[PDB]
Amino acid sequence: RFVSELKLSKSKETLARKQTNFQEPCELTCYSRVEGGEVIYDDQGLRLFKRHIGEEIGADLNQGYDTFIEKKDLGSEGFGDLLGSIRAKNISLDNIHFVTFRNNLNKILGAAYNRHEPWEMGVHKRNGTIYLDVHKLPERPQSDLDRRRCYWGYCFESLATEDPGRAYGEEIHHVDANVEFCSVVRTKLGAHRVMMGAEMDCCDVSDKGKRFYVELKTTRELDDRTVDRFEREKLLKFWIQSFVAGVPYIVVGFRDDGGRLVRTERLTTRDIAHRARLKNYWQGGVCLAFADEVLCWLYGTVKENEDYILQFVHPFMRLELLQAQSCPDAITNHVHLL
Repeated sequence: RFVSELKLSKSKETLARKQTNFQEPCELTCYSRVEGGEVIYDDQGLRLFKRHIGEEIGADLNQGYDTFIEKKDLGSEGFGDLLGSIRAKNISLDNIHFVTFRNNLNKILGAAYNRHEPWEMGVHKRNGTIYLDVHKLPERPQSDLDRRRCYWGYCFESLATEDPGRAYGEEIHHVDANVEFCSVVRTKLGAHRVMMGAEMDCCDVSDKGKRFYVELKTTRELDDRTVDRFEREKLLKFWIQSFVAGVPYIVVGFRDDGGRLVRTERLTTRDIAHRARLKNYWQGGVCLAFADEVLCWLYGTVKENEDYILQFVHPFMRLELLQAQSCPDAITNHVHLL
């Protein structure tokens, strides 16, 4: 059942000196999951950023919690939508090395520094393309308080975006976490071409007419006991996620323990990595060099028509590739339709 491992052997100093090519990400298509659950291969669902979000300081992020519609775990069925959109737009996978939700790339890049948060994904090579399938590890069921905390983030996204149907002084209500927009993005890390689905929070448009995505995050306001993890861990995760999909801006809402919005930051993805490198908190290049080793190892080791699990678990000294017992139907069906 153990197939191969990759040891976190190289020092960061090794990797920090290493230059890794990364193709500027390019959107090829997109899709929207609308209320009720229908997926449409267009941008209906893409929200516009509210530039004056900074004027909403004091907002109660609890507003509308009692009419919130919580998100459904769809699994590899959700991956079927991404794959469907790729087929529909005539994006050729013939020489694409990896196809995945962005979530799995976040995990691979993050493993250069992450030594506490385990993960697993499915690995399924078909017709020369490795499909990475998100796996959720077993977790205790969420309490209402946990749900309320997650809702504060959804509430912030609604506050930070334009809604033409929202009347003057109208509160946020009937937020539905099942409505989402996904960008299907092309890139290449080192020698390996990648197609990914990236869930995008909203967009804005430049003075010169260019559309770009903005990521919207919510987190607890900082204190002496939490600031280190924010600088070293949270901001690294935010940078990874935006960088790999070519997202240039991240707007962060800071909330208190009651759910009131107390502060906002409008960050530039490039600037986050710049500050971190100067402070020697972390280096983006280390993540890219590490990820390049991972993808090389996978493409070198993963067999055509096989099913594996790739995991990163305690003690976080190696990635482990294990033999798996099945393949998601979303993937099988996609391959048949090709």
